[PDB]
Amino acid sequence: GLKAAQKTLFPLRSIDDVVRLFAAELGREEPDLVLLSLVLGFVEHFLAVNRVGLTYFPVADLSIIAALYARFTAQIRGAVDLSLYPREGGVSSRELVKKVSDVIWNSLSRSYFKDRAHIQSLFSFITGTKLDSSGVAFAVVGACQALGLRDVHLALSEDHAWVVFGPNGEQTAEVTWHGKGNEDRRGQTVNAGVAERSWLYLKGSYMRCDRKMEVAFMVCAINPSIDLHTDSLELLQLQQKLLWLLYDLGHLERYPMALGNLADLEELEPTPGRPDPLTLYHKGIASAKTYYRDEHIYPYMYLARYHCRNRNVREALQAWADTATVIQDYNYCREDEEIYKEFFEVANDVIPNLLKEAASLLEAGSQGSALQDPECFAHLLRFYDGICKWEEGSPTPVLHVGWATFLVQSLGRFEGQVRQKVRIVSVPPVLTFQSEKMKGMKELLVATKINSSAIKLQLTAQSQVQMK
Repeated sequence: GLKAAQKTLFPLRSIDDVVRLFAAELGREEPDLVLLSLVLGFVEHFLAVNRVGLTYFPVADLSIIAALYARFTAQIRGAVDLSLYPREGGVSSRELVKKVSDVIWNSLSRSYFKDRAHIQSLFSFITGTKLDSSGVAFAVVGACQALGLRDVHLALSEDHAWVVFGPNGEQTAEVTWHGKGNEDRRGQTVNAGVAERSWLYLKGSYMRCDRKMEVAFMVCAINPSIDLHTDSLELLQLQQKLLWLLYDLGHLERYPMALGNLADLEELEPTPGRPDPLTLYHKGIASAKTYYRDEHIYPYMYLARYHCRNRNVREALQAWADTATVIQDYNYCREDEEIYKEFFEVANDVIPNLLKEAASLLEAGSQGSALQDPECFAHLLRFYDGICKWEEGSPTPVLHVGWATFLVQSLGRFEGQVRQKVRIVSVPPVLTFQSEKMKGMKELLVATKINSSAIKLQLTAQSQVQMK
């Protein structure tokens, strides 16, 4: 049951009332994930999914929220019999975690589109019997909290979610699906994925949430988008206020992606007296370096995108070179295709467009241009070096000739006299290459006219030219 003290702020009549509820829950022993997710899902439904009749804020009456809460706790209590799964030592068993995951799974609609917006919350689970992948993982954690299983917590990589549990919180279990058309591993550890050094499991440097970070996850999971062209200003404001609440309490310290989300929101609508977006992007990077062995990709991607939106070519290139410096120490594995797609888009779409405009601006007499800065050429080379190194040792290749066309184009945007200024130094501006592909490219990088067939051959598996 909801406790009397959790009920005193209702009805929630505004954004600020929702913030007060979050503040009150975060001041408790254990914030109530089920309560909080139902409230966010309710207000998201009436602010983004169906705004018919909206005049200011969708008032959340206790009767409505308590009935939804009852629908959730009744299903879980009815379907999970704890007596069948004795808690040896005040911690949960793998079989109990599997049973909770099965209860959530089996409740879902038989067929639906899993990539849809607004299917992340317990409100969606109860009212639509629909959840997205990470929403299932969150729902398992919320169900386990409702059952009294204090040791079950959300684990997060940059592209997946699962749970940790058991003695010392040591154990991992898959509870949801990943992607589309991958091998289901529900009930299993994540140790094989850690051991193969895939991006999906971050070499083990994934997030282990406490209950406060699970609150942060649901706040990051708010989706303000009404349609392809329109975001809810109300939900943007709510998400931003809740993220500042979490920030002030210390609960974003170990949550790089939340810091990037908050930076993006500040760029859209700055809050007076708060840190600038750039400061926040750098805090996200610092969080990843401090708590996650600098093994995360997205802190640098967030930064690079900010610089790319502000047409700061130099700083954008630097940040994408830093993204590649992280990926180089991974193996490219079968379920890592999201980060492959991201690197492909940066190399083969975003950087080309940025350099195309820089070339037009140089023609018009720009000063201090990235295209005249050898340190920016060095960043471009370091980006490709990290992608080539990533590929080394990987079970699946990364580069192909479709990348080569864009590499040659991008190289050519820098004049030979600029390119010549970078010194590529061996172990045992200056740049050291880690990848064997780039080390073999070195001479080709300073010619007045780039040799395109030679570059293609060096970047790719191809080793012959056409016969005729």
